[PDB]
Parts: sequence; structure tokens; C-alpha cells
Amino acid sequence: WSSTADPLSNLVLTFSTKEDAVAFAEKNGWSFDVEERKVPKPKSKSYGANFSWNKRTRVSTK
Amino acid sequence: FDNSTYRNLQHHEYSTYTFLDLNVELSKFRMPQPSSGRQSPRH
Repeated sequence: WSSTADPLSNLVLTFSTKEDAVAFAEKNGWSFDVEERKVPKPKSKSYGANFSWNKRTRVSTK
Repeated sequence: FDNSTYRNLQHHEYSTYTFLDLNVELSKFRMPQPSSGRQSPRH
């Protein structure tokens, strides 16, 4: 079996905001690293582009 | 004038290549085709 010796291996906490998590970590004495949220950028989708008259976006199959 | 006889009898002697032979014959009457600017959508 797989053994461990530290007690905080399964500890995962959930927070609504980054500021709340930073405050919790600060008041509990832990040193933290923070990564900003990765939001997917909006795309420009168009169904008609699949059948372009002179552009490379034309599809060869459906 | 008479409706006694059938006049669509020319299609009884059509070979395998009749359609494409007619297309080849018609190829000399067509207008030049428009061009999209590329050889292919993959070009």
C-alpha cells in the first residue's frame, strides 16, 4: 500500500474570492503562491465560413 | 398533325459516353469561368 507521513496531504479548502483565500492563509501563518484565473477568451464563430468562396476556412467535408 | 406516333425515339441509340461526348462538344460555347484567386481552398 501507499503510505504517507504528513497530515495535510488531503486538505483542500474552497473560497469564493482570491482575497478571502489570501486572508485565510495569512492569518493561519502559511506562505502562499497565487495564480490568476485563466478565463478563455471569447471566440468568433461563424457557420457560413465553412463554405467560403475564396478563403481557406472552407471545409472539405461535413 | 397526328398524335398516333411516338416522337421520342432518339434515346434508343444512346451509348455509354453520349452525355460526356455532348459535354465535350459544348465545351467550346461556354463563357470563361470566374476565379476565386487561388488554385484550391488548400492553397
